Amino acid sequence: MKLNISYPVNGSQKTFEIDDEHRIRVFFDKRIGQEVDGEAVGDEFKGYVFKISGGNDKQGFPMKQGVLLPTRIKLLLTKNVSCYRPRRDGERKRKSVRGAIVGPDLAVLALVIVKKGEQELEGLTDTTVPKRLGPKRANNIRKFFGLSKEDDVRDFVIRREVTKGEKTYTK
Amino acid sequence: MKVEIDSFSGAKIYPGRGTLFVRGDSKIFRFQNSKSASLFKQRKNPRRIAWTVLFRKHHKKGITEEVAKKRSRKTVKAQRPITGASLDLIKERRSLKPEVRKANREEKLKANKEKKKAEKAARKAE
RNA sequence: GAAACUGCGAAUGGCUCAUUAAAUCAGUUAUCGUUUAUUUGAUAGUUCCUUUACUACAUGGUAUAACUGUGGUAAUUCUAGA
RNA sequence: AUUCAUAAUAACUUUUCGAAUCGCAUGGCCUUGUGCUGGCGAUGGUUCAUUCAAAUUUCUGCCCUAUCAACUUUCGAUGGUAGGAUAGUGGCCUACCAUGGUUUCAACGGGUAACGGGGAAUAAGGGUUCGAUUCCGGAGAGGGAGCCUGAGAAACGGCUACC
RNA sequence: AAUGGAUUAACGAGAUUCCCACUGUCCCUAUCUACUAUCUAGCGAAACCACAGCCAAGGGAACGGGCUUGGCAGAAUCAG
RNA sequence: GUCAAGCGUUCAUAGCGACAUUGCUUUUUGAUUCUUCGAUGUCGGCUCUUCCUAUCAUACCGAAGCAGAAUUCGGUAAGC
RNA sequence: AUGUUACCGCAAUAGUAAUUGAACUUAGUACGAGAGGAACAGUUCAUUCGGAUAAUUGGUUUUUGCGGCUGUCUGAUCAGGCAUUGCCGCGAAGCUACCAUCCGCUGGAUUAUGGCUGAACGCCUCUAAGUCAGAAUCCAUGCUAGAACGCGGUGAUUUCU
RNA sequence: UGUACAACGGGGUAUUGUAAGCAGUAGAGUAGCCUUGUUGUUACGAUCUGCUGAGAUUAAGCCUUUGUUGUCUGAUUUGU
Repeated sequence: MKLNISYPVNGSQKTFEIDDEHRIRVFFDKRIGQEVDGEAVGDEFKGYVFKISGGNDKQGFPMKQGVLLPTRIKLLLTKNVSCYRPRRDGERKRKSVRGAIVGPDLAVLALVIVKKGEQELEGLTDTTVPKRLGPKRANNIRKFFGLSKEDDVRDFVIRREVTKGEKTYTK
Repeated sequence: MKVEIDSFSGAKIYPGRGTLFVRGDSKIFRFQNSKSASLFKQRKNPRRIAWTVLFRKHHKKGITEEVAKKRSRKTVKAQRPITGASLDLIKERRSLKPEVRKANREEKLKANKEKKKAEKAARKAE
């Protein structure tokens, strides 16, 4: 099986090809939002605790929230909802999914960390991806920094230097 | 192996124990026992049958599953820079914000500038 | 200035004549019995609601996409996760 | 021709509109302040009217058939009252009530190699026949049903199901 | 062809064929119930009876319980 | 079964085998009337066992006008 | 009935059972000009028959166990009787089903047939003496009963009778 | 006269489907009350909800018992 684990503060993410079939039998019959023990799955993950975010089973059909079963279903989905993007306004659509219970049918299980255990993880905690963008709005910058109502966000602006050739500029 | 759930009673069906039914519409039902099977053939409603899990959960009996939703009593705790602002100098200028005579003097400069602007504009208009 | 968000439009055109014999249709009336985007002409002194501190108006809050990357199906204009 | 337009009393509203939008140009007063004012626009915006529409609607008119003369009303057929729905009248639908309504001046039923019309061939006149078919109005998207989005669709080069 | 012929609606515990339903008739049998059988106490017949009661072949009135030659042969008995 | 005129492209016999002929069986049908007329319950089916083999199939083999497949003839064989 | 009684055994004799097919593979190979088209071994399955068993499923249900239903009687209720087991639904246990499941042995002598050496018949010949392999055959292994007049081994064998 | 036996009781396992009794600001409603409510009260009224996966039955050929109460020398026969 695979565990697509993520650490959201570091913004990091990695897949882990898991075996120890019984240390994933623990994951069996589990819902979304629930948090089980890193040590229980793996002493390499000793002390850690994750949260079962979701996952794709075979045939790539994701895990959807709220349905409360492991078996697959055909839902007449609509906008503002996971597992369907509408290619037109108004289009509802019947699509197949898998539900919010964990079992062998799954192939990749998506996890998020809420607490960092005692040891350190190679591709999640030792690393941290930066914030790709800076806040583009005045007050968002202003409150992000904690300056004032008048501290000139215009000069607190972000400047991201890049070189076209040798001419360089922050754009 | 796996264990499953009676359509009617909603009970674990250990392997072999029990019957299975496949309606013409390809709906696969499972029954732990001929009791459930016979009721199903009678077209009964388990939500009305009392000993069933559906009635149990519809009348809210044995409700030890749900507890509450947790809440954190704090903030995000990141007054960080925006990757192009040098957070040290950012906090330094945030602290220089009070005692605002600097921005006030810049305003006074641009203010006398607007004075002279209207003056010279009227001069050019004349 | 791609992609993407957004706004429009995608209900026109084009094709066929299966349906349908007071039905469509044609002329002829009405809406004093109704909707009408769009255009076009005009048109919002009165929005502090214990209305005195209850509230920035040289102006307020929220994502979320695109993107970064993890990716999952044999396949889908398939899609989740951070 | 109105209980019209329109105005005011008294309240209702889960609260509608009353510009936190954008490009150019930068103009004037000095109470010398980033004070105050200012233009040409685009966008959107409540109401009314307009325009392109849309839906219903009055009179008249449709081929052959009586080897089809009674038809309609159970469970709407005709009307009325009240209400619901509609964007709107109204059996459109319901509750209740009267039992009516069409018919040889051919109802109703059947058939149609029938979509209709503007028109075409053909002729002294009268006329007969054709007219799917370039324009107008209708219907449909393989048959049916349903519905979302939207001002506008019962959309099909859009969704849902069944066949 | 009133020693009646040809039809004939309805009627028939009439004879016959097929279809629908239905079904333990059947594939293929199983299970249950009461009354029996069964055992007991008590009562208590009948039919039938040359004598009796193990098979094979032989021949024989040509298909024997008996005779012949072989096989075999172990008290008394219950249910069927 | 014997014999073999002939058929079989040619060749009687791989396989068939007319005309002639020797036998077997008692599953037919006759013929007979021994037993049985002071009664042996009389067709078939159903059920159920057992037996023979003149073997349909299956086991092993031989021959062929048997390339292979398919087929035909024949042997031990009645286990199934 | 064998001296008694109990236990463990032997095993004469009799009975006997397992049967057939398909599929994949061998192989589109061999063979065949082509057309077409094999086989042994191996594997998985089934047919028929048999012998058990009841975990599962099904059936059966006087558990007259639970609940309900009708009519009627017990003043009404509660709880019950009668209805030739009143009726329905569920229904354990037990019984039971190719309607369910499990299992169904391997060695020798042989036939037919093909052969080895080998004379008679100075050759030759499977035969005459001798001899090899060989079948759903036959007999043993195995399985069933155990001679009630077949047997063996072992234990304890009565007292103030 | 004992890791003895038996009848009851208990526990478990199974079957069934939520007992009677009480209460209800539940209840189609219909009548009557008046201080005419805002749960108005009262009589009747299937049924519903809570106590209640409650109650009942459970070896008779289910399992198990630190429990309770009891039982435990009647007859006959047998010899190498």
